[PDB]
Amino acid sequence: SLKKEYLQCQSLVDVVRLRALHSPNKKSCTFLNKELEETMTYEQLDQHAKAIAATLQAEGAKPGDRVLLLFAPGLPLIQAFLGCLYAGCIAVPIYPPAQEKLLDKAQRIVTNSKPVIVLMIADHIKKFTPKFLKIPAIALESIELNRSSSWQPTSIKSNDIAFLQYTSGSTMHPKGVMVSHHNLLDNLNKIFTSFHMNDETIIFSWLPPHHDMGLIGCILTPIYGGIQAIMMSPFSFLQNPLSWLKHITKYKATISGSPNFAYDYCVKRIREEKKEGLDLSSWVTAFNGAEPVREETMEHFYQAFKEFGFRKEAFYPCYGLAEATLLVTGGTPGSSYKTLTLAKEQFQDHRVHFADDSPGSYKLVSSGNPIQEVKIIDPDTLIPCDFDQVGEIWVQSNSVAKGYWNQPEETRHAFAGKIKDDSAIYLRTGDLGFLHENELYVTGRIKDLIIIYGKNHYPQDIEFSLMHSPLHHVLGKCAAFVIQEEHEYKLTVMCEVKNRFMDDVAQDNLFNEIFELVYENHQLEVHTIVLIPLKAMPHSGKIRRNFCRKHLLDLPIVATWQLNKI
Ligand SMILES: CCCCCCCCCCCC(=O)OP(=O)(O)OC[C@H]1O[C@@H](n2cnc3c(N)ncnc32)[C@H](O)[C@@H]1O
Repeated sequence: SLKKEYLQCQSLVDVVRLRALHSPNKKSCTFLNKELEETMTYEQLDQHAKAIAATLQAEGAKPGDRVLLLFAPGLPLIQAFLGCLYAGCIAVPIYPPAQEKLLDKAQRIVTNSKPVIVLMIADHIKKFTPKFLKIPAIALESIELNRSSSWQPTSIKSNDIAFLQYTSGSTMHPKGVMVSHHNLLDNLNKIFTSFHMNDETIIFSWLPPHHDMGLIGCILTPIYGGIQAIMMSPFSFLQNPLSWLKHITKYKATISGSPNFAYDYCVKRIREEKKEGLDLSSWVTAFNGAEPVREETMEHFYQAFKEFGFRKEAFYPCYGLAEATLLVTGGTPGSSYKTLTLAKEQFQDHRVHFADDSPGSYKLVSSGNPIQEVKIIDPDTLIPCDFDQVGEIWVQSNSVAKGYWNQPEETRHAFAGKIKDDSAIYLRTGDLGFLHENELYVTGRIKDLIIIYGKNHYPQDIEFSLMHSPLHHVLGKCAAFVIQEEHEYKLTVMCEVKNRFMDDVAQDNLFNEIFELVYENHQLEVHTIVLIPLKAMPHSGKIRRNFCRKHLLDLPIVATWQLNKI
């Protein structure tokens, strides 16, 4: 548990200063690049932060100013994040754009947040420019540690905004969640406590470090709690899922996790023979959150790795979202997570229709107990639902964020939930679910998810990615779309292939390359890939798309790949 002197700090900045004073040589973060290891102690993080803050100050940045960070995974960008905080500037972490000229998302973020400076690694100054989208750019490599002594401390307030975190999927009109210093520490504390962390905790992570779980859970929480973080890049996991498990083994990581898909992805790609040497016994919490959590995924993963020390006990479903900083519900670590079986037909008043383990039934996994206050509320009447009745998940706590940057009206729709009639104020999540036995079961979204993929232009942009990647040389036309399938949504990609007789080796190689490309460009996961003969698609990307959708439902297929199927 955190010592009192750390609990008493009013910002993450003061926490880091204090750990740098009291345990300067304690190792904090380790970043892995292939076989290479780079490490950073509290003393080093603190010194780099000061040097970085000093530079921002010398360049004319004032408290409250936004500073953009091209978040290449690594220690430098972590240093940059703290450096912003040390200067009282609002950090704005973004995924560095996958392709040099595909900058639209970054541009929208730049226009929204209006940063005065952007920080990035030397390799990116090259790729991207000095100015980046009209914003003056500074290479992190150029900030000399000598500058540290010139840092002038600011007077940070609890309610001051520490950083913006842009939601995962509002790409056409990005929402920058405003996370205050008080928000951040409240959620870090709930994470450290709820996950039963201690002095010996070791967190391993490959997750995108610029937002939600990969930032708040896997970097800021360890730094806050005085425990080790060990990390590699998402690209590394995507290219070789096995590395996740090899690193947990070598480092004896105790806590690591991911969205649900990643457990399936290990099952799908890791062959029996390659598992030799794995020892997952140290892994006591394997958290599963950020998307719908599936029993089948976890059962599959458990049987694929139980012979290598993985315990089903370790699986930890959890629920949260950026507007609530991060963690909202979660269970007790080491406990078996619960499931419920629902009948095929549900009730129109959204009450829950349970079934015996009937023949059209389906299972929902619990995302745990409310860590933040959770109320299930009717999104139309604003009247509380009964238990075992689906309504909107409303959240209330000190972790609830301050709004969406520079968006008063959009903020009004999400952050000003009032129950009829009476008094508290709630975040409205957009999410549907029900409480049962004080466990939250998330059931879906208010917004039709097909209609939301369509709004962010995902299928269209994914088709473009495929056509503009080197994968094009072996394909014909392609189509991406979301199909709703027995209580699940699946992102489906289908491609004409030049060689209808490529072997099983080529098939698998191609499936893997397509999954990796779509994650690289969109950090989205394809659930189903369909291969078909050249010319099989009609000579509109729209009528082209709807043909693929309609005839998959009722054609010539060369091969099908399904992420969650063994
Ligand atoms: C130390 C480890 C700590 C890490 C702690 C982990 C706990 C929090 C992880 C989630 C953070 C989040 O995904 O952020 P975002 O705003 O980008 O999207 C949020 C949205 O995604 C969905 N969603 C999240 N969970 C879900 C779940 N269980 N079931 C089904 N849907 C889930 C919702 O639709 C939701 O509104």
